[PDB]
Amino acid sequence: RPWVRGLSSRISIYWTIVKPGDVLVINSNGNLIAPRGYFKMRTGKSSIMRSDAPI
Amino acid sequence: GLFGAIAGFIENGWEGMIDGWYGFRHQNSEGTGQAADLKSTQAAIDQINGKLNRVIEKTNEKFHQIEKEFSEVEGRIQDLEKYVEDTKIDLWSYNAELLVALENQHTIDLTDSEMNKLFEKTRRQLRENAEEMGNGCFKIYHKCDNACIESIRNGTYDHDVYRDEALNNRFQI
Ligand SMILES: *[C@@H]1O[C@H](CO)[C@@H](O[C@@H]2O[C@H](CO)[C@@H](O[C@@H]3O[C@H](CO)[C@@H](O)[C@H](O)[C@@H]3O)[C@H](O)[C@H]2NC(C)=O)[C@H](O)[C@H]1NC(C)=O
Ligand SMILES: *[C@@H]1O[C@H](CO)[C@@H](O)[C@H](O)[C@H]1NC(C)=O
Repeated sequence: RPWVRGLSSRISIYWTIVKPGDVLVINSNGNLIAPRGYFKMRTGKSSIMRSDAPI
Repeated sequence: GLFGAIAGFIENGWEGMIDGWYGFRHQNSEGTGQAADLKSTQAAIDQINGKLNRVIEKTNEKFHQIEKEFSEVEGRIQDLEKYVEDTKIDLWSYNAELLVALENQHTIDLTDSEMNKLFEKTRRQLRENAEEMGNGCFKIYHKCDNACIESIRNGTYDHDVYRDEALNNRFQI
């Protein structure tokens, strides 16, 4: 790949949502870029906006 | 508008009447005066403020939606995403346009209506004691000082009390 911050290798990010009572099972023989825990999910009025406007 | 009073049989409006929307101007023996009619003036106002509230009512209130600006070209999904927003804006832009044109037409007719109602009512009070000069003014065929005008304005004018006097002057003196 083109040099990007020295490197020419990359990392592809993926995600998995685990519903309560289900189990996650990581299974590999190399190249894994393992997790360190989970992020909590909340349903609500949140969102995101692109803007260089002052706050 | 639909009625003919405003910008119709009433030649023009009174730049000077700053105390009401609709009003009276008389000329009797004692002189000349002017007075706003608070009752019809408030009927027009109430109705107009009534649509005003309906219109500028309670806001959209949306949170997380879909993206509307794109930095990269992607095709199919992006095409549909943009079309969805575009056809939406278009439908809301029509609604706004039409809504404002309907309301405006109605506000005019309605205010033309309250003028014409003030006229018929005042006309129905005078009974046979007056004639309409065709310009929104009634020719009162009897002596009518200020307290007489006031009673017309405040709705208490009794026509019998001046009928014969009226009738006499009216019908060939
Ligand atoms: C496959 O071809 C690419 C494309 O030419 C090769 O990438 C190039 O690798 C060199 C390192 O040998 C990169 O050099 C570095 O350039 C930076 C930027 O000026 C400089 O700071 C470093 O001193 C170094 O010279 C070069 O940038 C990079 N080119 C591109 C376009 O990314 C790649 O090495 C080839 N790989 C194989 C296995 O043949
Ligand atoms: C109407 O006019 C007469 C003359 O000024 C007065 O006596 C009468 O009480 C008035 N009515 C009202 C409601 O103002």
